[PDB]
Amino acid sequence: MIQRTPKIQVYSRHPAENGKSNFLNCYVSGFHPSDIEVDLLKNGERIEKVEHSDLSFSKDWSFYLLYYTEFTPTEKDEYACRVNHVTLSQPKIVKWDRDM
Amino acid sequence: RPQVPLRPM
Amino acid sequence: GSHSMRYFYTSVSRPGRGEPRFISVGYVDDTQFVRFDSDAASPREEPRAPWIEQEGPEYWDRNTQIYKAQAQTDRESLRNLRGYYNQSEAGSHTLQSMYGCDVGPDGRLLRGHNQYAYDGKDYIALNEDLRSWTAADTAAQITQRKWEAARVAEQDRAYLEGTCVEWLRRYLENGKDTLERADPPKTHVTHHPISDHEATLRCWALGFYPAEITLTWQRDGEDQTQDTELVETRPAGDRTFQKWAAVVVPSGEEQRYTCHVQHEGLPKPLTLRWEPS
Repeated sequence: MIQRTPKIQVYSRHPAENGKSNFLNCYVSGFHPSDIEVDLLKNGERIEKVEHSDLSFSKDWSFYLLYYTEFTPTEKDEYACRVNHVTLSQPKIVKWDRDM
Repeated sequence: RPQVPLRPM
Repeated sequence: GSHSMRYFYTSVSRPGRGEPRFISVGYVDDTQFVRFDSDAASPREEPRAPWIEQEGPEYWDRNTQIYKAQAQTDRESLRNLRGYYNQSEAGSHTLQSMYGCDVGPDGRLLRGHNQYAYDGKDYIALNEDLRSWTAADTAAQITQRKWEAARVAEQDRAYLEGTCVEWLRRYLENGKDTLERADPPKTHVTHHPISDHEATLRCWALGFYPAEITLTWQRDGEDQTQDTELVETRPAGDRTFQKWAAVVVPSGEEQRYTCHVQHEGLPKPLTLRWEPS
């Protein structure tokens, strides 16, 4: 078919403040086909309570999904999103940068 | 509200 | 003050793993309001915005019956498409559909849509006339011939000009406090040295609805298109959107740069600069 690899952004709902509850988002978009694997990671380990938006797509037919979880950021905890898709030879890990 | 299906492709 | 209603259908075959999955979502503008998923335990149209919850049981039941019939139609379509392309029964394939209407502030139809893609490529589309089709290839020409014989376009036109517009107007009335409210972006500029020679200026827009926005950087009043990194607009999860635009500038030259923000919700467009504190 056409295959298109996902774009990935990892970010918070609100500006991060250490010790304050927030949501961690991983937005995957621009991909085709729709099957995709997305994990959110805290210090490298899979977070269990992760939900996602209902599958939809853009005007160019490419799919997008928001994966998200409640989290309370800290100075030292590291968060990331790990994505697998047929276009990738190995999963892609994108680290959360609170300034991006 | 959605449209009804009509004919397959 | 225009508005759109859209339905987005995705059917995906999965030989050896059951029948193709059918998913529908419905939107008004950038607000999702319904879903259906044939893999749910008890598939049913479900509300996804508060203002749709008031619809009575007849609404939900009829729409559920529509989506179940649509799943069956899309499965026939998928089998036909595989044959039109001489494809193996072993592979997975995707059929996407999009349809709906645009209206102006007066509630009058601006245009309708009803179109399809197979494996991510445009396949057939109802033309703007709501009467004729554009087919991508010799396979879609088969579908076009069949749909012309069955007078499909007439039925799609009737829905687009009637039901679609009428129900979009109802939803706009019932969801007015959100669907007809533009939330302007909250904006700022950050500064981050990358070396002794250069720094990044990043212009942020947060908390806005709808998603459409323009963020640009100018150097001496000239747009810096080639030199601006611009992320896709992204959902916050609270109905609002976020976006940033960044440029790398020579140290000491930051005051030559302005960020310009355009959005529905603003009384006037903003011009921002880095404000060192």
